[PDB]
Amino acid sequence: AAQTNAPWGLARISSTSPGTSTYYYDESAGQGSCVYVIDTGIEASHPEFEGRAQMVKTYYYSSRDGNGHGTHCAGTVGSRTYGVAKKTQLFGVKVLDDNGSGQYSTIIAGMDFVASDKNNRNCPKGVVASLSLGGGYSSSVNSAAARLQSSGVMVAVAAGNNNADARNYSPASEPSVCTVGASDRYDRRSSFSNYGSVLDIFGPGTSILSTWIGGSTRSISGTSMATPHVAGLAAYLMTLGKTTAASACRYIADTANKGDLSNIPFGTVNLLAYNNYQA
Repeated sequence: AAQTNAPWGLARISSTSPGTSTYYYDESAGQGSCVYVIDTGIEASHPEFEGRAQMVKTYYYSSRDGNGHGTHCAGTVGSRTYGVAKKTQLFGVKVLDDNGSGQYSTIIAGMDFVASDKNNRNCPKGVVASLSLGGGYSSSVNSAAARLQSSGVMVAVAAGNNNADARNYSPASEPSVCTVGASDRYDRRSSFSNYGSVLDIFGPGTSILSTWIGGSTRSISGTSMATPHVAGLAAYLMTLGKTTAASACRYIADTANKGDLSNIPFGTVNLLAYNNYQA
């Protein structure tokens, strides 16, 4: 399949070179998989989701996304126009309030919710979790992510937007999960992107166009934008049967575009997510 005039991030993950605008992908499109978006919520009524998105859990007075961040990430995972896996199912878990903030205990409970709730869902191709959030180091937030990965859920987390070593940030510093950095359309490391040895992969993160609340769209930047690219790719590769939840991050690193990114600090891998699709 080919989507003309796709967002630059979608065209990048299916390209060996930057500067293209057509997203190529197998038409399975993540059908049969499920991706949890652990964020501020999802505006499920957005027509871009085509009824494939729904809120399954909230820790606040409403499950509605009154922020736009969680809707934007879910749009990058599997919206029809701005999504990597255009046929996956999206389950919203609102652990962040409408200001984008949330206590670590609530975030920890949300990860343990996904660990159990996936047994209540129909995901024969596998389950993915997309964590576009982060804060200071916390061994309990890290261990909640390891428990989530250990249960058979591909956990993709943001490296962080501190332009520092992600070792001092959770759940970014949890080694068992997939820590994702951000790059821009000229294959440069995003000026805000965290780095370090804990990073597993890079994804498009600067000026990413996706859904927004109010049935609208907008373009924002952040490692929180690169994480849904990897998560959607994992649900895409898992539906194709190319990998599993325990080995998706390793498989994505193995098939990534190598050495194409600039301003990658010494010790940080120079890998860019790549779906390896041949039309």
